[PDB]
Amino acid sequence: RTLTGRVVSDKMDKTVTVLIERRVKHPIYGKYVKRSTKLHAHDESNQCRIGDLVTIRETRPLAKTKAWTLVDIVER
Amino acid sequence: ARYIGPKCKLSRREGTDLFLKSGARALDSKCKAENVPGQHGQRRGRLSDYGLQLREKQKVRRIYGVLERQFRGYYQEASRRKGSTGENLLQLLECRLDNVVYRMGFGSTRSESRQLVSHKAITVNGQTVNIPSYQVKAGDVVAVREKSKNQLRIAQALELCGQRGRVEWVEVDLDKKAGTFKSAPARSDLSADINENLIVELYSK
Amino acid sequence: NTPSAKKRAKQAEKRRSHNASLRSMVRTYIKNVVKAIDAKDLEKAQAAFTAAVPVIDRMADKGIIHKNKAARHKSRLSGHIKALS
Amino acid sequence: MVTIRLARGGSKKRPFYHLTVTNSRNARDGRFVERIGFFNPVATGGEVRLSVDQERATYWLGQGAQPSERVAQLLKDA
RNA sequence: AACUGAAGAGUUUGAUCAUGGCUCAGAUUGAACGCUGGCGGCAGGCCUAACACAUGCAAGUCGAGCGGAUAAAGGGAGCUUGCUCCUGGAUUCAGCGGCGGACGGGUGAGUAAUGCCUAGGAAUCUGCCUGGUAGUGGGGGAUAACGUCCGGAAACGGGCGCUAAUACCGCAUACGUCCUGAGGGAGAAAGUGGGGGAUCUUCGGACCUCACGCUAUCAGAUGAGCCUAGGUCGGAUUAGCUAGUUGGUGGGGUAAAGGCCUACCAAGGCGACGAUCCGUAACUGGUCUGAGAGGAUGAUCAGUCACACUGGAACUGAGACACGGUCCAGACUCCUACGGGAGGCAGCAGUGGGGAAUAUUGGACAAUGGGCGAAAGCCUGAUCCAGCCAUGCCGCGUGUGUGAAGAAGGUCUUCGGAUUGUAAAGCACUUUAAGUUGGGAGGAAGGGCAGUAAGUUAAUACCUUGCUGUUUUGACGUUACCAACAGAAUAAGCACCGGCUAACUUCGUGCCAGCAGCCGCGGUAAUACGAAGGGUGCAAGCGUUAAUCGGAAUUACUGGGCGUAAAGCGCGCGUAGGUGGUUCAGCAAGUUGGAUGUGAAAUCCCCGGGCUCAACCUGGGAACUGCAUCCAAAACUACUGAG
Repeated sequence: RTLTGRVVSDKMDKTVTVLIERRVKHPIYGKYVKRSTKLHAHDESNQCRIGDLVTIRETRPLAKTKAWTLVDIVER
Repeated sequence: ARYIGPKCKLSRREGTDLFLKSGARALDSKCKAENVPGQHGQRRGRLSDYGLQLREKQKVRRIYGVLERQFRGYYQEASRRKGSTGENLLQLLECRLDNVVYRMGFGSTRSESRQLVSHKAITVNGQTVNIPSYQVKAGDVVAVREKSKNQLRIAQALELCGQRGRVEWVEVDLDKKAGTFKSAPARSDLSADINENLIVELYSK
Repeated sequence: NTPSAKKRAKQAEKRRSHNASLRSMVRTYIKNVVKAIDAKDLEKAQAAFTAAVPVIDRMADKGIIHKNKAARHKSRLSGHIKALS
Repeated sequence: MVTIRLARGGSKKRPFYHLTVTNSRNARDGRFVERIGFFNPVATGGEVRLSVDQERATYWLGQGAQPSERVAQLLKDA
């Protein structure tokens, strides 16, 4: 289990925010829409930029509404 | 619920022989089957298109003696089985016990065979059956109970088997009165006056 | 009612009063250590820590506090004595 | 505890039991862990009275399943 | 084992084609009502006031935990038929304790969310069960009962005096446990019962053995608590919402991660992919229609959640913030000596009330199950069974044959007849169900007692286990089922008949009364109103009303439209978003194929098997369209690199 998204926020302290896109299909009209997903990955070293491409995985909860962490930065 | 009442009058509307009266005396002498019953037995003209399908369904339903709650129950078991619901609807009416007593020839009417079953006088596998709905299988040795083998209702009816012949899927023994249902009938021993393509179409709409 | 619920009613205060004595005694031997930390006392808290470890653990196998709760005070209070060195 | 006991299915005056393994504090007709056989007292003709499977009964009875009074004999008479 | 069905009609007009509404034919319900009414199987029965409740009963059990008081048989003596006392003691239960009342039964008020489904994972707990491992050493102080005093209308409360335990508390020891930094430090226990070779001794006892119980701990199952991701009704004439609010740090707190809590720090967080707010509603496996796609809907059965007169709150405990527990506040009934008390049928019956509308103050513990004791036994309004109600599905009767002078009798008529009609009558047979009499299984596994053989042992003493023998047990119950007797006797309605639509003529009535699902009939000849004959549909039922889905290609994904029938913004530019010319190369996110884990059981479907058949019950398979993890393929789309 390993996801991938891009960063939109650096405002908080040791906390980053990703967007994970997703193509689900519509159940009756047979068309693939795009619907988003927005998590709070636990940053660890205050070193990611707005516009990166990072990789997350799931741990036990660290604060509330923050259970995902940072694996590694893939590309700028 | 049976049908108790006049019995030429059913044969007199549909306009056929229909084999309801018992003896071989005469059709259209006890009956006078020339006309539609009732007062206005002379006026006729243009059976409706729905009325033709109901007239075919009511004909088959009065040869055998079912009612419609039972008759639609046979129609469900026809559409369950594989292929040719018209033929399957007939072969569930042939395997019924009151028909096979009539085919062996243990009665004059078909309604007489219903009464001989109903008074426990008929056995199927060596044990008593008194239900006029028992679906018999291939190879069931229908025999007559020994307490009533001396009834003249059965003895006289075997001379009424002379105007019938054997239907060539049974065999009857005129000494011990123990018939044997050999196999299922085919779609050649049944008369072509009944139609398997009007009753099926009636139960759609 | 029953003559059996009125027995479990009388048998509740005989344990409520009995457990409260065994429960509050634990907390007095812990507040003696914590009030001795705040005055920056190295050997005063060390004497209170010694004669309060047997009081907590003897009240643990009686079944008053749970055995994982007694495992929690002993870890943290050691972490404040090594911070006075 | 877990236990091996008998359910009850069928009409009036014609029972048909089921060897189930259940937690003990459940209903008769309620939930169960799994089912292993049946028991038909009024079996006649081509019907089979006892139909226990010895594989899962080897498995559960080695892990503290606790049988009933009738099941004390139905596993015995195999 | 794998498996198939799709119908139209009437109505806008002098008439026609089209667009478009409306209405009917179908299958269904926890149904209600009207007319009528023989039977048996299998089912179901407060959908409204979660509105109040008279009276019965629904969770107790252990004397192989310990006091105490009842004291049998019997051992008796004595005295003269009976008492006296004595001796043992079997019973028996108010009290302390161990367990259990957190399971089983009930109801749908609340909640638009992580409640409930599906897929995952990590930070924990778990009495009774199973497998192990190490034990089960000694000691003390109180307490109810019972005494006795005092107070209270009671419901009860208070004091002094006495005794016991597997109650309670120190002390001793301890891994294979906790904390610690290695080093070191800390913590437990309970005994009763059956026997007995030897020996100490009052085999009071020690003693050995067995059964049981208890204390640490690891593992397994079982149950439980948490977190993530997704899906989850209508309203945009609801567009901004939020300061433990959103993160960080330090400290607390809980079995367990966390603003769970607190102190400072920082100014964030969510929102048009619909936040917030309003309105309603318990969800799910499934049921009902449909050819299918879908559409409605969550009665009985099963899983999960939420409540127990209203609002709070914790204790006890393995596990409750507890339906027959505790405390408080309130409302409402009742008691009282006026001081004070008592109670909670959304357990099974039942009453009142509401309403179109919904059942007996039953029978038992025999079965399956639970609780305690394993020693039998004891409790059980959950269960298993009966009673009531055409409330539904499935089955069977209400006779069968012969019989034309074609009888009366009825209705109609061109007056000739036709029709009711072989239908009756007459004649010959038959007796299921109901009635009556006799017979009669299966649901029964055990328990007691006795005997015997195995292994426990120091002692085949006890006890456990095979087996033998003997004895005992059913609410249902007059059982299903079988035989005999009576005699055709015991047993048919309901709507409709102008068109859709199967089936028709006379008589009253005359724009009156009346009919009606739509078209619409009735003004003096009505096949439409009211009757009478006749006839057609269904039957132990038939009709109307209410309510869903079909037909409706009438919200059109499968499957429609926009020149004039309703329907193209007055025209531009443009953000989010949707779609992408052409060559290679890469990649594998879509896509196809396969494997594994899952998708509870039931239900539906297929092949069988049992009840005289069927409904009903039941074995094996398919299916549950899903989601996740792996393996491969590379045409097309996406992404990447070059043109």
